[PDB]
Amino acid sequence: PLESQYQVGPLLGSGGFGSVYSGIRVSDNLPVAIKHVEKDRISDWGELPNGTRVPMEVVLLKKVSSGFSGVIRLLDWFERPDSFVLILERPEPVQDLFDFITERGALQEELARSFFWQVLEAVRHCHNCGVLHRDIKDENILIDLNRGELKLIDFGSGALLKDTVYTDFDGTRVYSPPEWIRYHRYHGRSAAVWSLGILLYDMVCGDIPFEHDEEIIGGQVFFRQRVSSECQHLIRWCLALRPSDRPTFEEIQNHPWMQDVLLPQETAEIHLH
Repeated sequence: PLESQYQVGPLLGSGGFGSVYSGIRVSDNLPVAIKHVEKDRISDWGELPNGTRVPMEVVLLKKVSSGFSGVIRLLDWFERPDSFVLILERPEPVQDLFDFITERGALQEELARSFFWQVLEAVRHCHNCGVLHRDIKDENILIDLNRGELKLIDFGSGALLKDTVYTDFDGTRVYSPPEWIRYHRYHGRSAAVWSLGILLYDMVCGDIPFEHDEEIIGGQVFFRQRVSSECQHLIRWCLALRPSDRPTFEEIQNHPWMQDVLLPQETAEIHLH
């Protein structure tokens, strides 16, 4: 019985993803987020062990929601006549990374390193679970301000991970790679690495590097802030024009800029508390 298990609080936001409300699980007072998705707005459908027909978003969340990780966990879901309702983890207190960068500007490299490392671990977890997020960006990352933990949200543009070409894309354009702009084709891993270079630039410069198609395919990155030579190197490597010139996750995590990461608790004590 959905409406009696959850006290519905205020609207947290709405858009392409649906409508998300703050909530409290009535039994144990667990903070949750209650996401409503209209059936007309779901193009991508899948099914579970049961062979019951659900939004792809529910398939992907279940695949990643087992064990602890830097992914928002799906706690429950419900079908209504015109909608699905998803019950998600809600960190408290929380700020999305987009708002955090708006308020604080360009992040110190030590904080960007801690955040970028956690996003890499979260994206490895997705890939290891057979899930491609396809919309990695500051707006889809929550900061747990007391634990210093990042959580990935919004799998509504995601797909099962495959080794063959993708010819569909409904993620954020300006985090989309040049091969999509030019050819309407991409491979999952190398396109994820592009979106990670956009995100790292966003953290160390305070905004995304490209606005127009011509900048995305142009192959020049201009630094608007003071950024270390090792950080510029990693970013320009992630943003290689040719997908096969981009680093693997292993090569990113072994990059000299990535060494000596803070633990989440240290990150919260030094930068967040």
